[PDB]
Amino acid sequence: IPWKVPGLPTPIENMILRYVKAKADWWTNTAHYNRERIRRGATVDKTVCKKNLGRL
Amino acid sequence: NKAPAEVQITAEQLLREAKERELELLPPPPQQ
Amino acid sequence: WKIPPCISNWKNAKGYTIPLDKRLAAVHINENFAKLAEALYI
Amino acid sequence: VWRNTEDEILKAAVMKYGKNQWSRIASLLHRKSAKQCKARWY
Amino acid sequence: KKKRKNPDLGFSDYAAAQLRQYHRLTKQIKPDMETYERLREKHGEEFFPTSNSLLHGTHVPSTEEIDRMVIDLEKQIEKRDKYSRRRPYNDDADIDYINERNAKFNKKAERFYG
RNA sequence: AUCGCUUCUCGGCCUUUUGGCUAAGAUCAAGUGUAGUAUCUGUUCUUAUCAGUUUAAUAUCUGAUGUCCUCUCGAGGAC
Repeated sequence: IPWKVPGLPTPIENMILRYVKAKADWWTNTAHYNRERIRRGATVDKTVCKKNLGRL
Repeated sequence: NKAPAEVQITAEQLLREAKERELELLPPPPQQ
Repeated sequence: WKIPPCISNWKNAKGYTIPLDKRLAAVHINENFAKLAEALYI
Repeated sequence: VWRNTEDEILKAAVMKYGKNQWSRIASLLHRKSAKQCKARWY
Repeated sequence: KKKRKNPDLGFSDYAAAQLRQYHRLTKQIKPDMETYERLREKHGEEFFPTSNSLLHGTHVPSTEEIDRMVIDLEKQIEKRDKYSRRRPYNDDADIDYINERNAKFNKKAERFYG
């Protein structure tokens, strides 16, 4: 969703955009990593299979 | 008897009924 | 420096009513579609 | 079909719960599923 | 005859309101030059101490004095108690608020989403 | 004009108020037969006698609603 709050000082908006990009990088790098593990066969954990299908 | 009603049951009426159902505020701790 | 409050569409922790309007607020078309579609009709 | 009582419940339900909890709202209503409530809203 | 006015503005810092209040209270006070001269002829040069200059252990106050400051305390306390003027419980307008916390949250939302 | 008290009105605070996270955390919602009573609900009633039917009495039901002139069911009169 395109997120835009009506009157919110810019320094705050830049802080938030910066930190959401931090968490997004972390989230999708974890998705890449777990997908390689699942593809080649290393983990059988059953919460990672479902978490990863939802991420992708 | 199915027949067109008179005024209506518009939402604000529901919100006002629920707000006036105000029983969860309850009675004050009794002074003794 | 005043900070607007957040009204989320997912969390309503305290169960509060907010009117539809304030709940709500918080497209391009190229010009080559015309040339394609009319070339097809012709 | 849809009856004015029901969609007047739906306006208030959306006003309270938010625009993303369709299963809650669907539970407020007898004989409606969350798919139909969401459709009627949109 | 005399004339002046002072308009209210933004609370900008707590310091501004504090200062206004001090101005008012200061203007009120009226000092007795009698007691001043009486206190003066006893101590003389001690009257005019720099930050670092002079020293006498403690000045012990007659109770009657202490009552003055206590009374002013109670007055300022009351005046401060009245800081927020409440708007009377008006049911006349449409109610889309479940409780008073919700009613006030809806009011804050009204002031930020026009 | 000034001081104080009271009444109403308005502005400003009103953060003093939306416990954190994930795979929106996940998921989903399946019954009588007969009549009949009562209660709600909706509704419907000035028109003038009299005859009858009827009924404890009403009611209901049925049946018509003084002649002559005349002017506009209406009116002044010979009656």
